[PDB]
Amino acid sequence: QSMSVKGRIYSILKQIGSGSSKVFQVLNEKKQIYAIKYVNLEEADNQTLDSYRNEIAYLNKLQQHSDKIIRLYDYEITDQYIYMVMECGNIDLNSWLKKKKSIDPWERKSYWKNMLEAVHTIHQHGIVHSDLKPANFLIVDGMLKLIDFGIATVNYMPPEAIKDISPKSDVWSLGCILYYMTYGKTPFQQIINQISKLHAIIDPNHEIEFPDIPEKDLQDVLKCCLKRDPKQRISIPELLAHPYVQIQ
Ligand SMILES: CN(C)C(=O)c1ccc(Nc2cc3c(cn2)cc(-c2cnn(C)c2)n3C(=O)OC(C)(C)C)c(Cl)c1
Repeated sequence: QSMSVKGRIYSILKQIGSGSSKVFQVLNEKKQIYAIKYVNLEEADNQTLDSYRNEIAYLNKLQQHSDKIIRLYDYEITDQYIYMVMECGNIDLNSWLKKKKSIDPWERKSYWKNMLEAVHTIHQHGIVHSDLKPANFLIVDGMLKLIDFGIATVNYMPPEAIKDISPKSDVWSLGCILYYMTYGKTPFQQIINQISKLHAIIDPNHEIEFPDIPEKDLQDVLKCCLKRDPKQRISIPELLAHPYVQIQ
């Protein structure tokens, strides 16, 4: 029905998502829209508690560094609950890609720069996500914004994570997300048996297909991102200077 976060009252309009936490589309006293995430802490161990405090801390610090990280306006933390007041975005990248059959080569490129800016910011603060998927990015006024940092599907899993993990592990993952926006399928979507899928990702003999596309610069980015040897894989600062990201 309604909720209070640091003196301010908010009215629920819809529930966006939901284990111990629930996300809502809310309204303040000035009828301004936000997204409040309520976390129930009643049955949470110290390890869980610290992980939650660590993502809020990072979310707080990184606000000041990039507009490609979701706005955290305010928050209320007690022993029983967490209330996080954030900006409301239109739709997450995953749901957006499920609905949208095709993708505009310009909208894709714009969303790509956004993902690199967001993931580059977290790298600059010693964070490696490791579990990057489209469900982690949000569309906020024609801009992709990173929703979480991995502190609190297997098609996006880097080969090095399975062989046993660095900022290059997030490169593989982003590379898979762009491969999806380019080819409508992730590189190992064709394999259903999850065990066999994990083998294909780490097997260098399993030569990933890259069909001929009109955007030669885009095909190159995907080849550079999806190199099984992390030492051979392209970095984010290099990706940021690629002709695909920088040229019209
Ligand atoms: C399929 N879905 C549920 C949608 O079409 C959809 C997706 C996203 C939407 N907006 C939205 C979702 C949001 C936020 C802000 N706006 C903030 C968050 C959030 C939670 N934790 N952290 C660190 C950020 N958030 C969120 O978690 O969204 C999902 C439930 C979709 C994953 C809205 Cl209003 C609808």
